[PDB]
Amino acid sequence: WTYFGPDGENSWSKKYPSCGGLLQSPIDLHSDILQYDASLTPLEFQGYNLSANKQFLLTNNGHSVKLNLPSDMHIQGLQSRYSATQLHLHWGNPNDPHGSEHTVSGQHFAAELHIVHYNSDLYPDASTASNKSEGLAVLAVLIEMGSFNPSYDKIFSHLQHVKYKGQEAFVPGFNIEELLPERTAEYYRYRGSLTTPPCNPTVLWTVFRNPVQISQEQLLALETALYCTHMDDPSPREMINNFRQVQKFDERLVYTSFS
Amino acid sequence: KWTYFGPDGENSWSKKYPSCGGLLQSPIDLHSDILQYDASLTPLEFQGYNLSANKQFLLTNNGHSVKLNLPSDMHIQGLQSRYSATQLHLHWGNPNDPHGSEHTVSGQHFAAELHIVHYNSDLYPDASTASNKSEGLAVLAVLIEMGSFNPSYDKIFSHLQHVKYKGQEAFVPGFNIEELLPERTAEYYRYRGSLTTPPCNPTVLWTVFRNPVQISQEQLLALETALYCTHMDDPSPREMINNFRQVQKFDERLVYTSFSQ
Ligand SMILES: NS(=O)(=O)c1cccc(C(=O)CSc2ncccn2)c1
Ligand SMILES: NS(=O)(=O)c1cccc(C(=O)CSc2ncccn2)c1
Ligand SMILES: [Zn+2]
Ligand SMILES: [Zn+2]
Repeated sequence: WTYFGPDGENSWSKKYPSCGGLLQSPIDLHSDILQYDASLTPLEFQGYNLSANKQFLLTNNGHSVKLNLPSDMHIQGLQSRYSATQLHLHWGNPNDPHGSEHTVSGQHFAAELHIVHYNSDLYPDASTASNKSEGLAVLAVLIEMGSFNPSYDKIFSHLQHVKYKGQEAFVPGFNIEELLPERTAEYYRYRGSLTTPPCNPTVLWTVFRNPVQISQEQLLALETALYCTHMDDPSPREMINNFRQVQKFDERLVYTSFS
Repeated sequence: KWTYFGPDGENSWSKKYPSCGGLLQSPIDLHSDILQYDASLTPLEFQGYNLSANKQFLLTNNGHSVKLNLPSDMHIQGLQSRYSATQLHLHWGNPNDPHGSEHTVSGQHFAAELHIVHYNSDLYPDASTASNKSEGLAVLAVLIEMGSFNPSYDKIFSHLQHVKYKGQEAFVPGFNIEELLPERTAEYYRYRGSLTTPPCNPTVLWTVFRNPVQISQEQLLALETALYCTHMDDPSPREMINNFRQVQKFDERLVYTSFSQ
């Protein structure tokens, strides 16, 4: 599967039936579908300050760049405890640097970070959790152009060692909480899916209301570093526009922690 | 069959209609990064749009939209070939989210969208043979927003409660179709794309007018609530709502504009 051409997103449903099933993400966050829920409590991020003496595997999986995260990282504030598994990014392209997955009032942001967690009270690991009830919880951070961000540079500075699919490098531990915005207590919450194949309708989404900033140069670096193909592919393809279009969202509601 | 909701909705069109997964797909979001002014883009001329009030035209609930048949003497001039009218129809949302245009502008969905469909009659016999052939189709798009009552749109809308179910027809006396067009029709977006409905043929030259028209809250609600996708006999009716396609990726391409910004 890809994001462009014949095996692009309108064809995902052929090999991956859930990509044309229920609860699909991402969506456009707009007033007609929002409802304040005063019961939603702020999340607490535990174990996110990773030891500088430990290291963490960065991988180009052919679709994005992922960081592996340890199952001792947890979020509190959902009904079950959810432990971390990986984080990754979605982005656009230099001529159109508007590649977030979720939109707000129809507007794309430059990019989007996802911090993926699985239900560790119910399930032993992420792979088992991925296609089961209540299995996954993703945190989403919207990214715009702004000031240089030292914390996102903790990922971006390694990008030239993972240029082709399958390549790996280690990244020393850093504080994952520095990737999060201001006032995390304000967010949108809804039931949805993976935004790539296999598109399992098994995800609890929390999209923070406030965006972070990365510089133009950091954004351009991310847009131009990577390839979807293996180092010996005779038809190389750049890793750009790796985001899904927003999905229909009807007779259903997104809940907000802010009124 | 195909729908806009459930197992047969738009993510699964590609399974029965392989062009829906192919190149050049519409609709799109019209936004600054992909727009460029083209000064060679001249006004279209609308000929035979003033339909005979002594003639009647067939309006049809086809299970996916409400469609008005148009005569072959109606046409657009100004493109390389003459394109002759075949039909017009609409796309809308629903009363809880009344934002069902197909094209969007700077991420803005309008309330609804009118399409006036033409075929290249210099090169081909009729619309169905023009359909899957190169530069076979041209479509005019009007973006609709909620506001003032519109007498000309009501020439169509006043029939809606008499075509509520699939297969039903009414007769509409001729009126001036140019009166469905917005102000300053010389200002438009232009690009190569596809039919927005299966079989999604990548054969459409698009013209989307810059300026929206308005219809009243009452007219928009009648459009959103009058009609069903299913036959009159159906024990389980399905409402004809949300009959618009999501915007499509549009990468390394350009939409040209006849107005400058
Ligand atoms: N963009 S996303 O966070 O919804 C996303 C898409 C696909 C996989 C993931 C994961 O974190 C791994 S869960 C998984 N991976 C492969 C196959 C099945 N599930 C996240
Ligand atoms: N929404 S649209 O203007 O792009 C559109 C949708 C569906 C059909 C049509 C036509 O009538 C073109 S002729 C045709 N109709 C159905 C199938 C194939 N060709 C136009
Ligand atoms: Zn993701
Ligand atoms: Zn149409």
